[PDB]
Amino acid sequence: VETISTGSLSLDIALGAGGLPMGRIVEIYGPESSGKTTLTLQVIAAAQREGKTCAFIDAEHALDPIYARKLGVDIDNLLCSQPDTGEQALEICDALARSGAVDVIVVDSVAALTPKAEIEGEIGDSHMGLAARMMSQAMRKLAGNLKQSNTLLIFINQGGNALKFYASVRLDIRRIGAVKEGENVVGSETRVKVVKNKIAAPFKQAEFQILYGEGINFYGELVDLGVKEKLIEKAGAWYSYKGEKIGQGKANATAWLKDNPETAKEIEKKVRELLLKQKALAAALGQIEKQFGKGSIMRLGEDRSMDVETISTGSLSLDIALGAGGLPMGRIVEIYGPESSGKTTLTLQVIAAAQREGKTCAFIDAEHALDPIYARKLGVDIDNLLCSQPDTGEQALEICDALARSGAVDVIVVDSVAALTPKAEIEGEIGDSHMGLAARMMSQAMRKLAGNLKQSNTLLIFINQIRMKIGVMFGNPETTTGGNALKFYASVRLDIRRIGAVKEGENVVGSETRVKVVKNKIAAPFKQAEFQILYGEGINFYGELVDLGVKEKLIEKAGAWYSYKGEKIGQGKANATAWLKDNPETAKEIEKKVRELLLKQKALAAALGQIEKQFGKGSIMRLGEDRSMDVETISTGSLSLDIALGAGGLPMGRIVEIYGPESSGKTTLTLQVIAAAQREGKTCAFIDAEHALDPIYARKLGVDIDNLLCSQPDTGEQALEICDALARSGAVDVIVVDSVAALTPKAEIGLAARMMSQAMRKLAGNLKQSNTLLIFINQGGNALKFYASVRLDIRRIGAVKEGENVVGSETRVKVVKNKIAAPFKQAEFQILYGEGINFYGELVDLGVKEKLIEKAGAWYSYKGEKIGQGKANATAWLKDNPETAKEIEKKVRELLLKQKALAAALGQIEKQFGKGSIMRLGEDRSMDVETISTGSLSLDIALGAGGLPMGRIVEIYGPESSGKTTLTLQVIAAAQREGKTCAFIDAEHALDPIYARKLGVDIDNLLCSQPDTGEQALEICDALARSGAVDVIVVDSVAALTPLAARMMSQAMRKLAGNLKQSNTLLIFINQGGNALKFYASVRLDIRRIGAVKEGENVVGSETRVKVVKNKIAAPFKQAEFQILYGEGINFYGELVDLGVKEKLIEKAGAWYSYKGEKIGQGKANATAWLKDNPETAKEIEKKVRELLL
Ligand SMILES: Nc1ncnc2c1ncn2[C@@H]1O[C@@H](COP(=O)(O)OP(=O)(O)NP(=O)(O)O)[C@@H](O)[C@H]1O
Ligand SMILES: Nc1ncnc2c1ncn2[C@@H]1O[C@@H](COP(=O)(O)OP(=O)(O)NP(=O)(O)O)[C@@H](O)[C@H]1O
Ligand SMILES: Nc1ncnc2c1ncn2[C@@H]1O[C@@H](COP(=O)(O)OP(=O)(O)NP(=O)(O)O)[C@@H](O)[C@H]1O
Ligand SMILES: Nc1ncnc2c1ncn2[C@@H]1O[C@@H](COP(=O)(O)OP(=O)(O)NP(=O)(O)O)[C@@H](O)[C@H]1O
Ligand SMILES: [Mg+2]
Ligand SMILES: [Mg+2]
Ligand SMILES: [Mg+2]
Ligand SMILES: [Mg+2]
Repeated sequence: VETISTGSLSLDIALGAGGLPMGRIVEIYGPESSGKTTLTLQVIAAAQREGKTCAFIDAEHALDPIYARKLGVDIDNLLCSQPDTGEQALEICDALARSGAVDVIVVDSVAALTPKAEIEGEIGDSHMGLAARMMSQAMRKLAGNLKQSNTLLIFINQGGNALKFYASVRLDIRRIGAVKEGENVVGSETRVKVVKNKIAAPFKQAEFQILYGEGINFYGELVDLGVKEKLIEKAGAWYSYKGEKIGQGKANATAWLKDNPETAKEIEKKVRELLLKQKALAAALGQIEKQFGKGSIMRLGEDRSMDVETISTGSLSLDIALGAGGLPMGRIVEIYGPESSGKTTLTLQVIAAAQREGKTCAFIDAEHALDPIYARKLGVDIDNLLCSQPDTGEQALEICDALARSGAVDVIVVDSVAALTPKAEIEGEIGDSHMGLAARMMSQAMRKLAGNLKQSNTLLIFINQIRMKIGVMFGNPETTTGGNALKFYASVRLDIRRIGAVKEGENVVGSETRVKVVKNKIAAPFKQAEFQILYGEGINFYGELVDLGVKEKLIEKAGAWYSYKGEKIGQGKANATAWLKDNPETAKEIEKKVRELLLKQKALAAALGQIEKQFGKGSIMRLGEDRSMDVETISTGSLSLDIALGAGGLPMGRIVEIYGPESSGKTTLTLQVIAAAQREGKTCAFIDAEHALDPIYARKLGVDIDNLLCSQPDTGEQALEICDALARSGAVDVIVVDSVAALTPKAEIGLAARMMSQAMRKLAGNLKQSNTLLIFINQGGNALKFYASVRLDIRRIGAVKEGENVVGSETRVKVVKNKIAAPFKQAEFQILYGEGINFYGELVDLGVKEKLIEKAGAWYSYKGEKIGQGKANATAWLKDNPETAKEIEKKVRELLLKQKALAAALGQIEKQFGKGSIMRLGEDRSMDVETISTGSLSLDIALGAGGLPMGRIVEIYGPESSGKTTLTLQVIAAAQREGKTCAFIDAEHALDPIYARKLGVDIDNLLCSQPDTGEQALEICDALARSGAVDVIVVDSVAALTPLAARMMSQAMRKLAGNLKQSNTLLIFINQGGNALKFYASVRLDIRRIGAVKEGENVVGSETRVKVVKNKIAAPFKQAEFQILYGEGINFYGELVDLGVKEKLIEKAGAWYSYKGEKIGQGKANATAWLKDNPETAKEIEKKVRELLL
């Protein structure tokens, strides 16, 4: 029968037929990127140059028109099938088989022929085996509709045992080499095996080459074939054709048969024999059209764009490649693209053009992104934009359903696929927690949206991304790494990328983008559009505009010059661009010229409140709305934050996430609300996983530290669970959690962001019935993103200088999630070291924009009265008379806005978990434990307990040469001082025994180790924990215990935890590291050297501050200062003097120190070494302070 040339010579040869059998089914299978599609596009070429009109059944949405062109396909005369489903696909190809004169059909690809079933939800029992049965189905029916037409059908594969037997021929293409030009990639040595042949002989294989951007090289193989078949003679290097010399090497031998057409064709043949009407279409087309919905197959080179309604993308060159001149009103559009590609700009740009034509639009936001200010420069009327911030994946998808059945919502924008994270994930509900399974949630409420949008003319847009990734792999792009469904139910599909970026000299102010239209059931698919996107300006309207008035000779390219009807307009695209900018109409007409040359509040105001009734109160609104749901508010501290919050403070009994980088301000603000609350009565709780909190700073910020509740939990879980019952009290009005990331679970004591998901939903409710406001802090797990009622974005931007001195951080808070009022509004303000949020600073600014204070360029006036010059000097004038302040304070507010349950539920928590893991911070109440003296005095006072808790864990940390070691050795000393024997695990290979002696240890009774490995050390002290009364152990230092330098720890950390509470044995770790321990301590210390003690000229000291950071023994966050004398040790008398001062026993007369009216010392210095010389009257003060703080 009839045969079509493969494009390769030897493929034809191994086929036995000199081509691929017409009227049969032919399968080409093999690893991806092996030349599958090239070989394909090659037969479409060889047949295309013989009339034989061809069909391309496309589900890959791949195909490079350009690469095709150079392979040699009459693109303008090719039929492609952009099917709606795998079924429909496997029927359109059938329908063409029947229609006589449609010659060869190509399906791309078997794998992407995803069943109508999958496109929805559901299931089978030959399943994913559902395709192998959609195959088995309309296959017989095709098998015979081909021997009818001589119609050749070619299937491309990599899943369906039916196709196997109905194929008359099968090919095993694989990339097995590569071809070089000395120093380059350019080649791909390919190997094709004939597996199935009922046309001649099977099992024969044939080899050839593929060139990047040129295709199969049969001339290449021709030479080689002429070699073995006598016709061509090889004289070593110079190749021959019987006397007539042809070239040098294989490089020129091939390069010659290119210049000589006729002589080649001759040899071609001589080898072959030595081995081996137009309305049957056009009528039968409109047929498949009417039969399956209008436009779902076509020739590619067509001026036919149906006149369905068009909305401008913002880019001319996009509208152009769309075909229709805008996006299809009443359809689904997926714009996918690599993160930070430009997608959303283009997205906001459609919102732009539609809003400028009277229409009103929807924004379904699961990203919490959207820069209002940028949108406003972009062209979007933010005030009228309908914004939705859904509680969840499905819930989001269902809010569209009903914005479709409105009709006067014109365009819906969904941000974005990947971020529409479903219920099951939000709860943590396992089995397919396996996130990327609930893509079936897409397939679900998808089907229905199709209709609801079409009979509204509501245009909907989806945004996606793609996977290559866990984090970083090197596998390959699978179209749309959201869900399988959308891939078909989209009427049009966009691939925005980024390739260039552009410059204003050396600045980077641009981004060169490329949008590919890959799925197009409006017109010409696979058309593309390059243009520019400018930071803070938008799409380069004029940019592309020029480029078009090039090709449609309206603006004349005179090399580097740009002319408009004789008169010169710009040199270099640069100025041309920006010329049109200043003569708008001349452009907007040239616009129109290329567009000629290539192309009630009745129903709304009602269907709005319809969703608020059905889907939780206020789950959508115009962004410009004044309407705040009236629920009670706690002031953030920053007026401008309150304001942009919408409600005037944080929502009561709802969850709030404040996040940001480290050192942003997130805590200052956090502490500020705890303040503002405490000064209204309402009492607060602080759950601490961070052990951060500066008491002194809080005190100066305005926090009643004494009456604040602190909880230093052992496990994240436990932490949360504490909030649980702190919610069921109604007497904790504000809980603060520092911080999400640090709430590391028991399991870890990576994956368990699940813990966050857990007791989340239960805690959500308990707060509305308590007004218990809970605030989280992040830098976390997916659940919070949603259950939060308000999400805050603090970042630090600038700095504040007093003359020339860094005394402040200029901050910016952005309300990115707001289900209490208007979202996306922002507020900027000052934070000052040691004073906090700058009330007055923003107050001035407010009164300027609310016209109470008058800006005379640089001068600041308050009605007649001139109150300052330069923001600063004015700021600090309201600080000078709070009279006028408190008046303007309010006038701006006006222009923009028992102890039964407590004193009981407290101890309940102590009983439920651990005794003493919550308390008031200003508490005498210490507990009973054996306490070793730390060596200090004020330390053992700041501990509250008398010293370190026997048989718990204690971590001391801080910078190198801080005094870490010394401190410990001072403890070992004052254990030695009462029998308690000691071992000192000296991993560091530190310690100068000599020095040690000088500090006061019994050198000979401190039996100690110099371990080789981290482990040895661990299991050494492990065995000393069990070893009865060996009474305290110091590990110096966690440092040389990088061998999972915490997975190793978390091991024996569990073990030493319960071997100590047994032996009373106490363990002190030192650090500079390795998590777990952080929690497994009952006390933590922050040492730091901050001074130095001189004796005129000698560095003989180190002034030292130790903060009690973690204290599950008594009151935490207390601090103590003292002198450490090099080669003597801590200063008994040093800190003693000081204590006796603050306890009215020794009296400070400026520089003079007094005792019973008696002069004892001038300058702390001499005062000290006085008490050294009067032990009697010293020891006597010792006690009387010990009586007053122990
Ligand atoms: N735009 C292009 N520029 C240069 N070379 C290309 C281009 N497109 C394809 N190629 C070449 O062809 C590729 C082979 O695979 P191809 O012919 O596209 O079949 P395929 O395996 O079906 N592709 P896919 O199904 O997407 O994995 C590469 O090895 C390149 O050599
Ligand atoms: N404030 C801004 N100033 C300058 N350019 C901006 C600003 N905001 C956004 N852009 C532009 O928008 C970016 C393109 O990405 P965008 O349009 O946000 O799509 P996106 O990929 O959805 N972002 P994301 O979803 O966060 O990964 C940048 O390349 C900028 O061109
Ligand atoms: N002891 C202090 N002295 C001076 N300034 C301080 C002190 N403690 C905090 N600050 C200020 O607060 C910081 C801002 O970050 P902060 O309010 O601590 O939130 P944070 O990011 O949660 N801290 P962290 O959890 O350690 O990353 C700095 O910018 C300082 O302006
Ligand atoms: N041989 C010595 N004689 C006297 N004083 C010393 C001697 N060695 C160190 N010092 C001082 O006293 C030390 C106390 O610091 P130290 O207790 O070693 O802290 P550290 O953090 O454990 N050091 P490192 O282990 O290197 O991180 C430092 O302050 C030194 O300045
Ligand atoms: Mg392809
Ligand atoms: Mg966005
Ligand atoms: Mg803090
Ligand atoms: Mg040391």
